[PDB]
Amino acid sequence: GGVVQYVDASRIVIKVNEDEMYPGEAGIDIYNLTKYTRSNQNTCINQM
Amino acid sequence: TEFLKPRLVDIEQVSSTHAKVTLEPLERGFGHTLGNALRRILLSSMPGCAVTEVEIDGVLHEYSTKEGVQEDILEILLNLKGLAVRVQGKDEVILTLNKSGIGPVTAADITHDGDVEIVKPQHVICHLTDENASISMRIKVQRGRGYVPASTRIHSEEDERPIGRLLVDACYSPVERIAYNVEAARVEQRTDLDKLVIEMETNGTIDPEEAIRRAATILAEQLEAFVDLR
Repeated sequence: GGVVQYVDASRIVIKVNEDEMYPGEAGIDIYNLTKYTRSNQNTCINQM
Repeated sequence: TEFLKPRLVDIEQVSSTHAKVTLEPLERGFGHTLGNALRRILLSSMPGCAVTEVEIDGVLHEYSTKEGVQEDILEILLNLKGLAVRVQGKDEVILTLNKSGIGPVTAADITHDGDVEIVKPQHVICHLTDENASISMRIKVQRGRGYVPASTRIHSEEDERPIGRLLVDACYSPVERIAYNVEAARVEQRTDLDKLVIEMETNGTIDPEEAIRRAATILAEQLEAFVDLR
């Protein structure tokens, strides 16, 4: 859990709450989204 | 002979996109005929303006993203496809847009033009989510009628296009819904008359009276061939 610090069409950064952090980490989670990738059936895979 | 010809009487204006018109003098049976003909013509052949081309700085194709923009290029093009623009005096104009900072990018941010009016300034185009984010677009608006897919405009071409010019499907018609009703008239001399009420739903950019008169002109121009000797 936390608060959305940065949001983009291909990237999301979450600022983790201090109650869920570890003692020696910056406490940020980065999610990179797959955009317009080929599937096994030659279809489109896209995350928004 | 005893044919009481119709005349435009009243034009209520419910909203910016909703209006009603009335034609009071009608003989028995003419109301439905004219209503159906006018509905078909209004739904089929009205002219309008639509976006046909978009160019964005640092974008090569529609299957891509832009840093600091929450929407994909495809979603931005779809949003631009629903932009209502009224153009007077010319059949082709190029608009420009520039914006910076964090916030939505609405139709009000388009650079002002002398002979171009934006009917709905609150139409959201895209959102910016970074303080250093910026966007710049060159939007081309044309005039036409019907529905012209871009995959058909690519066929009708003899000169190549540079990389970065994004084509958009054009929906020229400004009319969505048409509904008509026939009700009895209030002429005391003849209690066998009826009036035709036509309800229109548009996106602006068109005047109801002008649309009705254009439909009538098209119908008469079509009937000119039947009227003649052959």
